Amino acid sequence: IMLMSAIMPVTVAAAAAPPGPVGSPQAVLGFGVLTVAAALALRFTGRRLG
Amino acid sequence: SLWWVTDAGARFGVEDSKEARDALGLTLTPSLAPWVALRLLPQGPTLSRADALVEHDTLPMD
Amino acid sequence: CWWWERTAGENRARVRVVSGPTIPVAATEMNKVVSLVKADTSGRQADQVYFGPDHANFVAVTSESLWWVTDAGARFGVEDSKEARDALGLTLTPSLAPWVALRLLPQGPTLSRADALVEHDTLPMDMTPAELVV
Amino acid sequence: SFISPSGQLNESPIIADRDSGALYVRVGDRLYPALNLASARLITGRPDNPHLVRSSQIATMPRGPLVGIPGAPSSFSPKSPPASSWLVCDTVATQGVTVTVIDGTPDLTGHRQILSGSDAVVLRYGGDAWVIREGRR
Amino acid sequence: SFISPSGQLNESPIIADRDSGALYVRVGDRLYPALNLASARLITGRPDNPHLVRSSQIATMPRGPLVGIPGA
Amino acid sequence: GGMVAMVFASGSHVFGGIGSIFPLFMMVGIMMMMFRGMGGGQQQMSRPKL
Amino acid sequence: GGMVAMVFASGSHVFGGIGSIFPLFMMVGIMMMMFRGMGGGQQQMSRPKL
Amino acid sequence: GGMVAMVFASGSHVFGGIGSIFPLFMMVGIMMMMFRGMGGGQQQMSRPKL
Amino acid sequence: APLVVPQPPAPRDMVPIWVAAGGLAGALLIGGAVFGTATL
Amino acid sequence: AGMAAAAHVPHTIYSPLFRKFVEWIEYLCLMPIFPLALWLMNVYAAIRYR
Repeated sequence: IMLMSAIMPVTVAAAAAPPGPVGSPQAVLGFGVLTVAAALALRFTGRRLG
Repeated sequence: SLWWVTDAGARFGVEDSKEARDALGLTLTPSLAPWVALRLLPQGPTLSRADALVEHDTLPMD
Repeated sequence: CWWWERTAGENRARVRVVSGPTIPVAATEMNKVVSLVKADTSGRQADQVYFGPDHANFVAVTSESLWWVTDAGARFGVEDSKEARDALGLTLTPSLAPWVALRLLPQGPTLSRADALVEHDTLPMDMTPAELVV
Repeated sequence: SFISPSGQLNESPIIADRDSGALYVRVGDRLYPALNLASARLITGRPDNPHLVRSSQIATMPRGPLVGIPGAPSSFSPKSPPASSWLVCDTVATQGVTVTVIDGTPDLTGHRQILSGSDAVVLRYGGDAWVIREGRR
Repeated sequence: SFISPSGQLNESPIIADRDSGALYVRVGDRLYPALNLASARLITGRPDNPHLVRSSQIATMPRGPLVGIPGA
Repeated sequence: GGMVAMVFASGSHVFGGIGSIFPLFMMVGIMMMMFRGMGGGQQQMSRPKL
Repeated sequence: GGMVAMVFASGSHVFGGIGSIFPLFMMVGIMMMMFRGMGGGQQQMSRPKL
Repeated sequence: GGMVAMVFASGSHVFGGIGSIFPLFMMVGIMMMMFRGMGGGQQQMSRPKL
Repeated sequence: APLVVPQPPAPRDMVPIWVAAGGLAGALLIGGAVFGTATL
Repeated sequence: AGMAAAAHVPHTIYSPLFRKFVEWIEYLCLMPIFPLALWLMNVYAAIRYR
């Protein structure tokens, strides 16, 4: 539960980094880091596969 | 008299002669119009076979 | 005929004189000389123009000035600025030509962006035109 | 190559450069660049439309100076409606007016209405005041 | 598309009528008939060639008076 | 088909009726000659049976 | 050959010179199928099985 | 062929398209009967085998 | 008479695009390294 | 990428459907050479405009 909860703050932190009004460029790296974080946690934890 | 009205708003006159009518492709019956309304559009040069048989080096710009 | 000849980068052109029974064009091409209208009756303008093989369209003259010559024999001035060049194309470097010859072709208005930006309902008529004979 | 060879030129007297869109007209054996389609028809005498030709062919034919009427119309499409309708309109600002000419059937929807019956309107011209009704001033 | 060619409007600003050859130039949301290719390039700022467009398409957009340098 | 088309573009238009009978009959001959070569036998070991 | 003769009598003269390459290759292509080709039912042996 | 040719000499020229379909299809029927006539096979005697 | 051209539109900002493109470059390279090294 | 492929390929298993796929890449590469070389030499344009 603790590990899973940590991915959200890390994700929005990266998504908000680009300057100016929010739009297309925020989504590119926002969902990117979310993709890598989940895939990475899965291999080394080996649990909660679903 | 016969006239042609372009999409851009200008009006051009057509000489009523068999050769001018057929060259442009206006062998057809024209629609009526009143002078009070038609006179308000700007008038261009006249269309006639004699006027077009001329050569120019370059055009002026008054 | 007076002849001017030059190779790119040479400091000076070669000037020569030629004579013969007919203008120096092959008999196979003799039939495509252009005959100008010549509205200027003074001796300052040519009667005919011919464009041979390997002719030049975009030309510069001796501070330098740029001119564009049409196949119909008319010359137009072109602005030196980036806007005018970039819009028409003409990015390549122009060929050289001598003013004593180039001035013989009739002149049109210069192609400047600043004067193209105009509207008209009707255009002015051309005085002193010439007959087209069939 | 057999279905469409290179030598088939002179199919019609009005030709256009397939690449540059330029318009040319043929007289005798020469090609003259024309100012517009209207003057190309009148010079030739045929009610045709330009035929597209490959730019490599037109460079082999002798030139000539420009020809035609400058600024003449560039497209023709005769039309005949069932009835002819024209309107002259005046609209006043709020000390200033603009004049509009309408050709065709008007749109009478909304509050627009014919000035029939006892309806009227009053306007000024040349110092005098004029009352409009029954289609007269 | 090969049997009976046609065309459609795109981003390009210099267009011509598929069957009448007339030259038009777009300025904002409005089409202006242009006197020649030279002034059309000069006005728009793009060194390019005219794009052939279906004649029934050109009729739907608004117009304006003639533009350019005569005889260029 | 190319040989036939090439003749029409020349304007001879000799085909139609009397003429068309030659290419019409000739077309059948090719199909028989290639069909005859494939009709050499009948047995199957197709994926659905294997 | 009849088609070529029929067009030549008609006067098209389109097949003269290089134009003749169409009738020529067809005649050769027919020749390969009729004389060589492949064996029938009584000739089960062939390069792929031998 | 004789029956067909005699009509052209009279100038009625009724054949072509609509009309030609009868003689065209009728010709196939004759070939189809001679084929059944040469029926059978597999005897395989021949001068080169003897 | 003179022609009224429309005012030209301002060009889009390149800084947000470059950091966003750099963001994926960074994230994928970082994630790949921990995956690859663990194979050893 | 070449060194990466050289180091990992000798110690992994690949199913027949993939091994059969790399074989066909060779043939797909050989086929376009002649059609492309003649295009680069401008031969097709030379012939179409004889």
